[PDB]
Amino acid sequence: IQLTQSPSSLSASVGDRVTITCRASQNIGTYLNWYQQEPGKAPKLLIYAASSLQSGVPSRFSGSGSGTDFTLTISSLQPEDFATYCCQQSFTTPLTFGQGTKVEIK
Amino acid sequence: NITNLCPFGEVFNATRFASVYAWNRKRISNCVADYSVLYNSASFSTFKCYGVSPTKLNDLCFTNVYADSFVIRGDEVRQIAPGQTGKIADYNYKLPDDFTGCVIAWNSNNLDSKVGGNYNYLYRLFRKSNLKPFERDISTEIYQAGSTPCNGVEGFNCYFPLQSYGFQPTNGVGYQPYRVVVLSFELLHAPATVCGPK
Amino acid sequence: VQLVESGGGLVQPGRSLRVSCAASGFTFDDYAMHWVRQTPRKGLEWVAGISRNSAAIAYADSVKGRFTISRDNAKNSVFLQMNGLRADDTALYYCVKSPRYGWGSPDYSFDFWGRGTLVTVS
Ligand SMILES: *[C@@H]1O[C@H](CO)[C@@H](O)[C@H](O)[C@H]1NC(C)=O
Repeated sequence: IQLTQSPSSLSASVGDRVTITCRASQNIGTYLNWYQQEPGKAPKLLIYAASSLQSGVPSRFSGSGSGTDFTLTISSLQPEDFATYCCQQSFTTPLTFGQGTKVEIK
Repeated sequence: NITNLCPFGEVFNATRFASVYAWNRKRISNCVADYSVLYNSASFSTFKCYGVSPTKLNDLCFTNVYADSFVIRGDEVRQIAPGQTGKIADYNYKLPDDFTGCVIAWNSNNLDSKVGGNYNYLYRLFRKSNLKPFERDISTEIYQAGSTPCNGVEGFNCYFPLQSYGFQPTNGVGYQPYRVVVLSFELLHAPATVCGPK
Repeated sequence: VQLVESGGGLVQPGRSLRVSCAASGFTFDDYAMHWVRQTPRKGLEWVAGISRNSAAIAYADSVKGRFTISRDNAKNSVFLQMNGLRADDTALYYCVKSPRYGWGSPDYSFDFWGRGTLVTVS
């Protein structure tokens, strides 16, 4: 099972309307997951089932999608969001990720 | 004189209680009851209860007295009231929006919660959907997270619908076992009987 | 919720290695444990994840059967035995906990991650 992301990388600024899409080779439904890793420490859960926003997290994050196409959306980008964001497959036990999308300043 | 006091000692004092999911269902019929002493006893941590007022509860009698008892962690004793939702409240035993009976609860820390851990009380934490009022849930069959029926291979993802309380003698007052009973009162078109001291 | 790892480092190819990961701050009887790998400066990849009650297990296709797992229920930890070392295995290794809630509540969900250990085969 092959998973893809778009864009591979981007450079943005504060408060931007950010949007990143993720495509699955086969219909997985909605169980896809969204993770982040900032430079230096442990990654944490952000979005699970592509429709649930993690507790203790700013509401500015948003997630949507179904079938094979899903998308994260950022209303107001913040200086702490310049990290590496990755997809996760929650389908049949062999599971992989996407290429990810590092968030850079512009 | 009273012909027979309504038997309450076997369920209030009692010797054992079932888990919340397989909760007992006791029926009470033509009789005379003494709820007044229930108010008198100070051993009840939270006698506060809904519907009819306790002082005049002894003057509008019914046909059916349905007494259901169980034990839980202390903190979610609040999860037994109309309208609220919660793990025990929603997945084990919920009450209708209206209600004509009411609840009682107290502490049993020394009776229960054996030092090495009783581990003899189970509660539902998964289910496919929400729960109808006053329905027993004896179903001891596998539940699935989704996308995979494990076909009785219990284990990975099969999520056995019974997780244990895991009591300990020093967990804290917020986790010590509490004994809860509920007395729902039902007024059927049949003549009412369950009223006592007069 | 804290995690500690040990057993990695610099090793020569062809030997056998062992990795331990322990955790505290929750009830370990649940929350099926998992392992993930990440080669430096390249996309990370999942490794393994087993069960709640040491039940049926699963592995990555690339390394299936070569490595093995153990759920230390007693001291709330997990063992991972590495066999037939390859230089490709050189990476940062993460032991990761799992949740119990949500919409579908899938055990493959990852959160409360630890720190990771560097492992080099050369
Ligand atoms: C439980 O036992 C005590 C001790 O005799 C008694 O005072 C109390 O009334 C009993 N509870 C009942 C009968 O509901």
